[PDB]
Amino acid sequence: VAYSGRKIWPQKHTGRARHGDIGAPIFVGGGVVFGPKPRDYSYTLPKKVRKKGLAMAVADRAREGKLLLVEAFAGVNGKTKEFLAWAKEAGLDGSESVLLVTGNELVRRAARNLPWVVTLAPEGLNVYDIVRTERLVMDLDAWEVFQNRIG
Amino acid sequence: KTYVPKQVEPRWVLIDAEGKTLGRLATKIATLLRGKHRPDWTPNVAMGDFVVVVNADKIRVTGKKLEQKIYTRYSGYPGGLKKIPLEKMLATHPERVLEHAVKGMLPKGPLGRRLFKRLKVYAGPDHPHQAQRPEKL
Amino acid sequence: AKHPVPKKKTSKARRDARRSHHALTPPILVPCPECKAMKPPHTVCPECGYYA
Amino acid sequence: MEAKAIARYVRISPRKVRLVVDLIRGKSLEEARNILRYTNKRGAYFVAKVLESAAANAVNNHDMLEDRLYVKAAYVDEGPALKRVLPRARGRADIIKKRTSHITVILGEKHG
Amino acid sequence: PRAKTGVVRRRKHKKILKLAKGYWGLRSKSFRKARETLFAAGNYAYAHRKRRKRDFRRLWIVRINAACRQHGLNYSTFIHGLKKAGIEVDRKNLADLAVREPQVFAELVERAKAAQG
RNA sequence: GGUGAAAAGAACCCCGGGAGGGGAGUGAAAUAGAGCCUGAAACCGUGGGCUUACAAGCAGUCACGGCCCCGCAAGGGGUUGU
RNA sequence: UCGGGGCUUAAGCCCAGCGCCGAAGCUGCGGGUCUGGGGGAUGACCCCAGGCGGUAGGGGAGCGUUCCCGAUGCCGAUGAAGGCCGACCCGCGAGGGCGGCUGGAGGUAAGGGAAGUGCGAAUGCCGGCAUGAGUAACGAUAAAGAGGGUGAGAAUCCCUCUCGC
RNA sequence: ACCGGAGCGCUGUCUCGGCGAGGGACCCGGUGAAAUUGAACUGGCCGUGAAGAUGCGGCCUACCCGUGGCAGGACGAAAAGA
RNA sequence: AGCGGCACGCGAGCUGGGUUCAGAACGUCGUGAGACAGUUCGGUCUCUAUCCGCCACGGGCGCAGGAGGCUUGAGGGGGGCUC
Ligand SMILES: [Mg+2]
Ligand SMILES: [Mg+2]
Ligand SMILES: [Mg+2]
Ligand SMILES: [Mg+2]
Ligand SMILES: [Mg+2]
Ligand SMILES: [Mg+2]
Ligand SMILES: [Mg+2]
Ligand SMILES: [Mg+2]
Ligand SMILES: [Mg+2]
Ligand SMILES: [Mg+2]
Ligand SMILES: [Mg+2]
Ligand SMILES: [Mg+2]
Ligand SMILES: [Mg+2]
Ligand SMILES: [Mg+2]
Ligand SMILES: [Mg+2]
Ligand SMILES: [Mg+2]
Ligand SMILES: [Mg+2]
Ligand SMILES: [Mg+2]
Ligand SMILES: [Mg+2]
Ligand SMILES: [Mg+2]
Ligand SMILES: [Mg+2]
Ligand SMILES: [Mg+2]
Ligand SMILES: [Mg+2]
Ligand SMILES: [Mg+2]
Ligand SMILES: [Mg+2]
Ligand SMILES: [Mg+2]
Ligand SMILES: [Mg+2]
Ligand SMILES: [Mg+2]
Ligand SMILES: [Mg+2]
Ligand SMILES: [Mg+2]
Ligand SMILES: [Mg+2]
Ligand SMILES: [Mg+2]
Ligand SMILES: [Mg+2]
Ligand SMILES: [Mg+2]
Ligand SMILES: [Mg+2]
Ligand SMILES: [Mg+2]
Ligand SMILES: [Mg+2]
Ligand SMILES: [Mg+2]
Ligand SMILES: [Mg+2]
Ligand SMILES: [Mg+2]
Ligand SMILES: [Mg+2]
Ligand SMILES: [Mg+2]
Ligand SMILES: [Mg+2]
Ligand SMILES: [Mg+2]
Ligand SMILES: [Mg+2]
Ligand SMILES: [Mg+2]
Ligand SMILES: [Mg+2]
Ligand SMILES: [Mg+2]
Ligand SMILES: [Mg+2]
Ligand SMILES: [Mg+2]
Ligand SMILES: [Mg+2]
Ligand SMILES: [Mg+2]
Ligand SMILES: [Mg+2]
Ligand SMILES: [Mg+2]
Ligand SMILES: [Mg+2]
Ligand SMILES: [Mg+2]
Ligand SMILES: [Mg+2]
Ligand SMILES: [Mg+2]
Ligand SMILES: [Mg+2]
Ligand SMILES: [Mg+2]
Ligand SMILES: [Mg+2]
Ligand SMILES: [Mg+2]
Ligand SMILES: [Mg+2]
Ligand SMILES: [Mg+2]
Ligand SMILES: [Mg+2]
Ligand SMILES: [Mg+2]
Ligand SMILES: [Mg+2]
Ligand SMILES: [Mg+2]
Ligand SMILES: [Mg+2]
Ligand SMILES: [Mg+2]
Ligand SMILES: [Mg+2]
Ligand SMILES: [Mg+2]
Ligand SMILES: [Mg+2]
Ligand SMILES: [Mg+2]
Ligand SMILES: [Mg+2]
Ligand SMILES: [Mg+2]
Ligand SMILES: [Mg+2]
Ligand SMILES: [Mg+2]
Ligand SMILES: [Mg+2]
Ligand SMILES: [Mg+2]
Ligand SMILES: [Mg+2]
Ligand SMILES: [Mg+2]
Ligand SMILES: [Mg+2]
Ligand SMILES: [Mg+2]
Ligand SMILES: [Mg+2]
Ligand SMILES: [Mg+2]
Ligand SMILES: [Mg+2]
Ligand SMILES: [Mg+2]
Ligand SMILES: [Mg+2]
Ligand SMILES: [Mg+2]
Ligand SMILES: [Mg+2]
Ligand SMILES: [Mg+2]
Ligand SMILES: [Mg+2]
Ligand SMILES: [Mg+2]
Ligand SMILES: [Mg+2]
Ligand SMILES: [Mg+2]
Ligand SMILES: [Mg+2]
Ligand SMILES: [Mg+2]
Ligand SMILES: [Mg+2]
Ligand SMILES: [Mg+2]
Ligand SMILES: [Mg+2]
Ligand SMILES: [Mg+2]
Ligand SMILES: [Mg+2]
Ligand SMILES: [Mg+2]
Ligand SMILES: [Mg+2]
Ligand SMILES: [Mg+2]
Ligand SMILES: [Mg+2]
Ligand SMILES: [Mg+2]
Ligand SMILES: [Mg+2]
Ligand SMILES: [Mg+2]
Repeated sequence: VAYSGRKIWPQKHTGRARHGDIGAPIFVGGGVVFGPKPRDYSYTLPKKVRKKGLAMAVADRAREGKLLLVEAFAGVNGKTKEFLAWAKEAGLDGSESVLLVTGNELVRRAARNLPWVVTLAPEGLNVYDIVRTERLVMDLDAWEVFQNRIG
Repeated sequence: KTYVPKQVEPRWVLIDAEGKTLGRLATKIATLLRGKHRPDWTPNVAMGDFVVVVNADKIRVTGKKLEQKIYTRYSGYPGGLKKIPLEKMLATHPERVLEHAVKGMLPKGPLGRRLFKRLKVYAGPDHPHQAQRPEKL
Repeated sequence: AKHPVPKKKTSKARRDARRSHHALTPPILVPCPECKAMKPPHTVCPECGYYA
Repeated sequence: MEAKAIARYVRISPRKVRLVVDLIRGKSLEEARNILRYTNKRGAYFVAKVLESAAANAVNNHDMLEDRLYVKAAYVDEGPALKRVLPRARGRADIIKKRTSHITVILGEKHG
Repeated sequence: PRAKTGVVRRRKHKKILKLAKGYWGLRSKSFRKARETLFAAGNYAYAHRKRRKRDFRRLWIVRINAACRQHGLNYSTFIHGLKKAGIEVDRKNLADLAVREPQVFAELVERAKAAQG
């Protein structure tokens, strides 16, 4: 805090209380006590758990029935309306949130802006995002790489 | 839920005095100033009978109390302590000696003081023959 | 300050009580015989005057 | 009915103007005009001045008759105080509050 | 994330000043004077709830013994009588009978008299 | 640090030396009227209810009684005499 | 002054006896909590018995405050947060609901996460307002008085005369 | 203008105090502080209690509120005992 | 020409000669700085009373018709000496 160090007043026969400098947290404006400083919040979760979780998430959404593999992305050509058309055919009426995983950059560009869609690269597959969404749907090139990380 | 009396009615009473032992008599008088004998006893209202004593100038008392027993009396001033013996009380104001007892036997509060007012002591008798007067013993 | 000083804040009760005799009283007045208005007795007042 | 008037921020301690106000609460308008006229207090002047204004409003804004209006109620409230320093012996300094007042008078028709 | 005092303290104070309404002077306006007063208030009541039992344990006894002696006998005997006869009734309070319903008291008197002797 | 969506910042009349008010007027709102959102507490005041000038106190609690107020009622709220 | 009054074949002392009063102790009636045993295939819940003063201190279970996920969500102008009131409802409690008034644009469930998280005291820090109190004081005991004038207003400003330093 | 003893002169220093003057104090009008302050509905005696009580016990006394004065108490204020 | 109590009564009543700060000196002790129930001269004592108490003086109400004047003395207080 930006104040001086001078002892505000003599502390003897002054009659006032007893003090050092304005900086002392008893003074308003003074320094904060055990207030927060910047810190690192990350920690190294054991890899074998990073795997199990990923698998278990994909599994949970499969035992549930919601998982769906595909390849027939005729709705290529990055244009929301196209993917929107392909969606209906595939029964993705936009009734439920979807985690669309695919290597395809264009299909990504297409589905991106839909509020009920969560586009995502295959390497990016992760527990949180799966669980967030109500349904997993991914291209087979992706289900090869997920099957690769663990399977 | 317990009973609570209404506006009663002052039963008066007439007590003798001659031959009665000062304190002994004083007890009975007090218990009459409060209810305590009236089964509708109510400690916060005052409804004990009115009492009227007569010939108080004749009260008995044991021992040598007439010379032994002395009444003190403090005035605010220094040395203001007066020592009046029983002999002199009766010799002068005699109804006084009966009061200094019963009053000393009544409760202390504001009600207690009201009760004292319900007491009428004379050396006579020849008390004011108002109305009720059922002599007792 | 030096030596004596109040031992306790005065209560708003005791304070107002002290002030029980502070109230004012209306001026004593009488209708002046000449004019219609009011004057303090035994005194002359403007918008009027006196006899000799 | 009733007609009020209020003089706010009058440089004068409320404790002191209040005495004059208490002096005419509920009295006739003619009675007050006289009372305040011969009351010996700085406060009277102010309380009178607000009293007069309360009348004009009554008449020139609310029809009510001068010949028969009185002080239904009145009171003074304390407004913000001007604080000033004051040098004192041995260098100490005191603040002194030059207080202030909001004076209010409310009038009403005599009877009906 | 800083959590300033916000409303919390005011509400807790306000909540006690309610409790302390009607108390003399500062005891009902100042939070601190209030809390202090309420402290004792709670204890005074709790102790007086135990008291109220005795406040009547007595009142009745007097009232009983009162009418009781009209019939020539005293409370301490009256109870010896009733308790002797096994008349566990007349839980002292119900010996308000001495007041209203006098005859029944007079009855209980004879019963207790006959029991004792 | 904060009027308001917008100055539409109150023409004009009235009391006043002025300040400040009262009407009229603007505004959804003026108790948003200009250090003007919200407006708590201490503190000061006006009115109303219960209460107090024979009374002994950490100011309360317990009981009963009176008055005032709520509800057709049993009931509840305020106050406080012993 | 034996706590007081007052007490004398006692209301004193000694010996004997029957009563009654008297605590938050014990009983009766209802309830809570924990612990143990039992029925419950059952969680829930029911029954029986027992324990439950407490400072330093150990242990357990909760309440509220700020923020994050739940939020491209949901409540909100038919009124958010906050404020004022309540004799009502739920909770053992910290609390949570509900109704009225105010307020006028935000708020954040269920379930989880993270902390600048709860104040009555530190001759604590900042601000506000009290008490003393209409009290002490108005700062050299060189000294004032009247007429006239200006002014909404004049002991206090202007002029004249008188007096003083 | 050092510190001690004595004497003469002179005196309100004293026996022993009285009167008088002025500036305050006091009353009215204007302005208007301070230290202090747990909250107060703040009596006496004799006890008692941490051993010096308005606050406990017993007893006595005491209508409610102020103004001018005195300084015995509030282990009065001031300064975390030098 | 009494002895004691009242914080060896009484400094928010006074004094401040004595004790009990800093200056200085004597005797004395200490190498010393200093030290002394040893001595000597000097040395700032704080305008405003809130409550209890006390001396006085008023305001309010009460004293179960209202008013003028005159009074009784419960209960206190003062005085109390001696050649
Ligand atoms: Mg700096
Ligand atoms: Mg330094
Ligand atoms: Mg620094
Ligand atoms: Mg120091
Ligand atoms: Mg800072
Ligand atoms: Mg999207
Ligand atoms: Mg003897
Ligand atoms: Mg009482
Ligand atoms: Mg009492
Ligand atoms: Mg905090
Ligand atoms: Mg502007
Ligand atoms: Mg206007
Ligand atoms: Mg001018
Ligand atoms: Mg204007
Ligand atoms: Mg208007
Ligand atoms: Mg409009
Ligand atoms: Mg509205
Ligand atoms: Mg309007
Ligand atoms: Mg408002
Ligand atoms: Mg507004
Ligand atoms: Mg302003
Ligand atoms: Mg403001
Ligand atoms: Mg706004
Ligand atoms: Mg307020
Ligand atoms: Mg009032
Ligand atoms: Mg009345
Ligand atoms: Mg009383
Ligand atoms: Mg007492
Ligand atoms: Mg009414
Ligand atoms: Mg009803
Ligand atoms: Mg009461
Ligand atoms: Mg005895
Ligand atoms: Mg015998
Ligand atoms: Mg079990
Ligand atoms: Mg099980
Ligand atoms: Mg136990
Ligand atoms: Mg325990
Ligand atoms: Mg431990
Ligand atoms: Mg928990
Ligand atoms: Mg949802
Ligand atoms: Mg909506
Ligand atoms: Mg709208
Ligand atoms: Mg609705
Ligand atoms: Mg609304
Ligand atoms: Mg918030
Ligand atoms: Mg229910
Ligand atoms: Mg509403
Ligand atoms: Mg609200
Ligand atoms: Mg949450
Ligand atoms: Mg301080
Ligand atoms: Mg202090
Ligand atoms: Mg202190
Ligand atoms: Mg402190
Ligand atoms: Mg400040
Ligand atoms: Mg401060
Ligand atoms: Mg003065
Ligand atoms: Mg001065
Ligand atoms: Mg003066
Ligand atoms: Mg000057
Ligand atoms: Mg002139
Ligand atoms: Mg001219
Ligand atoms: Mg004019
Ligand atoms: Mg002139
Ligand atoms: Mg001029
Ligand atoms: Mg010299
Ligand atoms: Mg000489
Ligand atoms: Mg001469
Ligand atoms: Mg002398
Ligand atoms: Mg003089
Ligand atoms: Mg002066
Ligand atoms: Mg002067
Ligand atoms: Mg003055
Ligand atoms: Mg007194
Ligand atoms: Mg003795
Ligand atoms: Mg004790
Ligand atoms: Mg004790
Ligand atoms: Mg004391
Ligand atoms: Mg006790
Ligand atoms: Mg006592
Ligand atoms: Mg007395
Ligand atoms: Mg005065
Ligand atoms: Mg004085
Ligand atoms: Mg004193
Ligand atoms: Mg003095
Ligand atoms: Mg002293
Ligand atoms: Mg120390
Ligand atoms: Mg001699
Ligand atoms: Mg001796
Ligand atoms: Mg002596
Ligand atoms: Mg001493
Ligand atoms: Mg001694
Ligand atoms: Mg001494
Ligand atoms: Mg001194
Ligand atoms: Mg001395
Ligand atoms: Mg002193
Ligand atoms: Mg000297
Ligand atoms: Mg001397
Ligand atoms: Mg000397
Ligand atoms: Mg010395
Ligand atoms: Mg020293
Ligand atoms: Mg020296
Ligand atoms: Mg010596
Ligand atoms: Mg010397
Ligand atoms: Mg001086
Ligand atoms: Mg005191
Ligand atoms: Mg005293
Ligand atoms: Mg006499
Ligand atoms: Mg005499
Ligand atoms: Mg004498
Ligand atoms: Mg004498």
